[PDB]
Amino acid sequence: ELRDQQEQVKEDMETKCFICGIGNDYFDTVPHGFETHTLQEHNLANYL
Amino acid sequence: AYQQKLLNYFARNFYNMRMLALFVAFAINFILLFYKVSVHYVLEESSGYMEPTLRILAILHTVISFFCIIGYYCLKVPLVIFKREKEVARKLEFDGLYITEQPSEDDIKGQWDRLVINTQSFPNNYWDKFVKRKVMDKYGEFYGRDRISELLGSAVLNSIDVKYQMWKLGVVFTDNSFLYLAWYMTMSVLGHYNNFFFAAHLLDIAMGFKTLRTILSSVTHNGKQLVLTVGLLAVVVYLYTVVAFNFFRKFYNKSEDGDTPDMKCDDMLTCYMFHMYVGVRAGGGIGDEIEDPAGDEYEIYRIIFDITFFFFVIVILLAIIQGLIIDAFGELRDQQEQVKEDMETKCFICGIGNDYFDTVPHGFETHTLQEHNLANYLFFLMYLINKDETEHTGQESYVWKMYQERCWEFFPAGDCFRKQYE
Amino acid sequence: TMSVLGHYNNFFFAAHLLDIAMGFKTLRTILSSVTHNGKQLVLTVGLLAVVVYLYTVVAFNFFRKFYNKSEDGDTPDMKCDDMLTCYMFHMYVGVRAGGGIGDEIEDPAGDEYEIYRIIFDITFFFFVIVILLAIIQGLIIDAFG
Amino acid sequence: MESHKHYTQSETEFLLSCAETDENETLDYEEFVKRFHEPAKDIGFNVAVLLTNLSEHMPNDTRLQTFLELAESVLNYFQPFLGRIEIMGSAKRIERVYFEISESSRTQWEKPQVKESKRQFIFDVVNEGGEKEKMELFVNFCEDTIFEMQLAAQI
Ligand SMILES: [Zn+2]
Ligand SMILES: [Zn+2]
Repeated sequence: ELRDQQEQVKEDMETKCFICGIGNDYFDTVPHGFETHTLQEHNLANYL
Repeated sequence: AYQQKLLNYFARNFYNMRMLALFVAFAINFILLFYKVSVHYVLEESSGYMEPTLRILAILHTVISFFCIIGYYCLKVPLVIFKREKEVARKLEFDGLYITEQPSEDDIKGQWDRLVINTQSFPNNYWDKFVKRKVMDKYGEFYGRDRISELLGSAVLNSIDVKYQMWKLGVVFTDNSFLYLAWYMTMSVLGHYNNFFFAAHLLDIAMGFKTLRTILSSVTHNGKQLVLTVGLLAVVVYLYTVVAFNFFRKFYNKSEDGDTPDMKCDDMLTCYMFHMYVGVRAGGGIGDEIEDPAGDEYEIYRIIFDITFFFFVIVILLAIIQGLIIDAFGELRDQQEQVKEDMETKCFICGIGNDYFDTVPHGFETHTLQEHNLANYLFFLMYLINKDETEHTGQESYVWKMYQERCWEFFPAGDCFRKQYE
Repeated sequence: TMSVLGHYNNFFFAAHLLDIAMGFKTLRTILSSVTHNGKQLVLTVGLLAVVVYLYTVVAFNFFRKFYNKSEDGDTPDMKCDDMLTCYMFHMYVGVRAGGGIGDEIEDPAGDEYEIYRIIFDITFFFFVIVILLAIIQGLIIDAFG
Repeated sequence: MESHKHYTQSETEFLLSCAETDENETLDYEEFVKRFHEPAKDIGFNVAVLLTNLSEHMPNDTRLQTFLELAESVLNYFQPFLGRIEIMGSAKRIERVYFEISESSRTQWEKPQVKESKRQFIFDVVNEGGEKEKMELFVNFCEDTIFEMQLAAQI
């Protein structure tokens, strides 16, 4: 159960965004785009 | 020239010869199993010369182990040196750490490579011979022309590079698999020195099979917590020793009935080694191998000490070891199934999905077998390396400029050919 | 033919108890937690044989004065200082003792090799009884999963 | 050539009258192949890259499909040799690229070994690979596999 928790976190950080909570097929009509979306558009540290 | 034809028999035939070394080690250790003390001596329920069969087979085994370190040096050493020269060239051309950043006293795996840039045969096994002038053109304008051009750079015996070749031997001797094969040959030689050494070549079922590796990989990837659990067992058994020394040391009589010259555990080290040698391996705790409480003053404190010994060592900690093994099996199988999911739900390169390529009847199989089909990118890269730079077409020279530039736009991001048109 | 040989001898007839395996449903869903995971189970037993062999190779060559099966040595003492008998001693006693081989052995009582003997015994206990039998049991449980 | 069922009989006379009639009734195998096959194969491959590129780029046309089923025995022979990838060719649409897969490169890729290195690589990428560094992992695998092939087809 401990390992299942530690893998559920990785799934919800590589399938949805954190803040806008969209999904992943939307930000990948751009070539290589969800990485830019969670590193420049929102990127949790910048709200901090 | 006959040396090279003899020498493409070692490298052609490395795997079968390595498996043959393992079978010969099986047969020699099987013959070794018929020893006897009398000095050591072998009997014979066999054919007439079964001590000279071992005298044959040990010589044949050392011949074959040397024969396969030759085969390894001529088969899988060019790939090690290709990966090392590849990384050194792609760290000069795009990071320039020997030109700009100067790697630290940490990472001797990189700081050793300072002795091959200065050499004069640096791109031997890398098919990219222009690394020298490419670094000179990238950095030789700001960081000085002559400095970079000076930093880069029996008669046949004095025509080879000595520094490059010493660098090559330095990289080879620091490799893992070659060091293992050298160990294997030296244990063959010490098996001629002493026939009992030859049994340590039974170690090669670990580093030589497939399903034996998929069983030992249920330990060896979960190993840090296994080591830490054994160490935690040592500390818990120590703290029980600290209790047992300081309130309980009149229950430890290994001797018969006390009339005998009685031994106790009222030193500290001997009580602790008593616990880790007897109390852990008894199965029933330590209240097995001890004098028992028979109506003493400390009977209840003794019972509580024993039962918490039994839980907190034998039930819980050995269950942590066994559950850690079983979870290692589970995590390994979960990886091997995640790979199958990401090869049957997305494409590899265009990374689309599966509901899009199945509006065509039976279409994702054609999409990952004809449209992209990972081998064809491999064959296309082999094509671009192989042609001359003048002979490229428009698309091949564009893609070739991208590949020498190392930027990787041109693989499809999310945009397969069917999606482009309509 | 085992029915006919059961007429030849009535004790043969017990081998028709083998048909609960190839004749039920939930008995097959329990034996299918072994019989599809069987190659690694066989290989784990074989690896146990090789590990116990290498322990025999140590125990023959430095330790063979601790093996007295006989009472007190005044008796006409048996040892394990052949190779096959020491190895069959290990795979018949040292694996099935539960507490390693430091159970069924003479113990170190302040000898020269006491510490080397203790290390030999405890690594016997881990690398056979904890780890390999846990590999068998974890392989069964993962077959269920 | 009559026993091997391949050739219509006027074309058997054509291949007879073609070759050499080398001084008794003889003809070379190799020096009739090399002079009626190297060039032939080359042109065939180039023409296949043309007809295929027309069919793949211009589908749903009766006339080209009629011409292609008119011309099938070259496209069948050159299917194990032509590979086609898709890239982004600087006009910011997506073009496809045709090229010439060799033979030793074709029978080298799967031998027992590289066929297993490929699934080792795929197991590495899905386990620990990312969004950004993925294709740069794939080209490091490509360059290593190509050097392994350049060895193992010269042994
Ligand atoms: Zn957001
Ligand atoms: Zn794709």
